[PDB]
Amino acid sequence: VYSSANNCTFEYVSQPFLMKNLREFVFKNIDGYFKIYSKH
Amino acid sequence: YRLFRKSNLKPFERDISTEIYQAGSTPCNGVEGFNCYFPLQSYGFQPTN
Repeated sequence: VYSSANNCTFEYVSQPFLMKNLREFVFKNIDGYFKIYSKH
Repeated sequence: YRLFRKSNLKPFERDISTEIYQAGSTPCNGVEGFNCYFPLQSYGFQPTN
């Protein structure tokens, strides 16, 4: 997946960590805003 | 500034590309001159303006 990228604009790195269940998300791109929901 | 790109965009959205827009009569996919045109145009900002 990590491949030949280009002129990157946005970049955020979360704090590093180390790693029967449900994991349901929601993606919403409205007026240029990306909204994420989740529940476990 | 984007020389021309189809129609109205949605609020707060950008336009960066090298797509040679064929806004002119024919659907040319060249560089410039007629029909096939560069998508971006630069302002003539001079102190004499």
